[PDB]
Amino acid sequence: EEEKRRSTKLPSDYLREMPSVRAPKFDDHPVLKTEYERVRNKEPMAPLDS
Amino acid sequence: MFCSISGTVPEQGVVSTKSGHLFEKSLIEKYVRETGKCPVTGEPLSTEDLLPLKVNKTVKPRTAPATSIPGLLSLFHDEWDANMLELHNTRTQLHQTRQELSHALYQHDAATRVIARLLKERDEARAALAD
Amino acid sequence: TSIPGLLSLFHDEWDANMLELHNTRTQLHQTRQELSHALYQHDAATRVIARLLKERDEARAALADMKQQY
Amino acid sequence: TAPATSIPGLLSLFHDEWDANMLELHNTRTQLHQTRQEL
Repeated sequence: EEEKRRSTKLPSDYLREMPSVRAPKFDDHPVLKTEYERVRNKEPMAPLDS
Repeated sequence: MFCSISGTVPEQGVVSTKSGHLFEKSLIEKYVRETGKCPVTGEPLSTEDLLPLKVNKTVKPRTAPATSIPGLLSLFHDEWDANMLELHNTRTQLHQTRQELSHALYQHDAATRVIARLLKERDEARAALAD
Repeated sequence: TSIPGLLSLFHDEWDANMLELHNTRTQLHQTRQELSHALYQHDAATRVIARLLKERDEARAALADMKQQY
Repeated sequence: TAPATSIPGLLSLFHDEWDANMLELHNTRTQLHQTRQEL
């Protein structure tokens, strides 16, 4: 714990040195583009035409 | 049985000759030309090396409601729902697992520094007792 | 186009969603290997400093008996 | 070119022309047996 206290570059977000976790690669399909833009909001698609 | 990348039984079953990994045909062709490598490891691969493992998969059994054009497309619907419903959760699991990994790495660095310090402590302790 | 095109583009978009999902799984496998390093390594480092502090207090008791003598 | 309504509208158009073809089944069958009767 005291090792931590005065640690040199205490990040606890040291993922900065971790590789860049990139954006979801569908810049050539708008399909999955809008898919993710909605899906992260989890607002579901309505069931089909009941 | 499943294409390693796919996870469900391939309907165009293909292993690459060089690898030992059985693949989805369209998908792994896209992937070999998409990075130039074997997506199981990163090994360099070419598109013909694919071997058409075809023993006629035709076993996929119609389920009870799925046996229907209205049913098959409704399960098509909730299927794509679930495919993205898994992918996004894997995106955030990557993020939190990655964050945890970063925290662990920082903790490990702190531990190494303490071990380096405490070792100087013990080494000088013993050299002193030698007097 | 209508049905062959619809199914072709559906096959494509599932292909693309799954290439993204395997990007997720591949980075995840790298990360869980990083974990199997890190957490176990910190356990091991706790072990290291435990060994080294026992060594410290052992040399301390050695010098303590030493100067108890004299 | 495909709808940017991607799974919502892709599914709605999937269903729309699926059932258009299923309707082209019915009317064609209907005139078929109509003509069978007339014959």
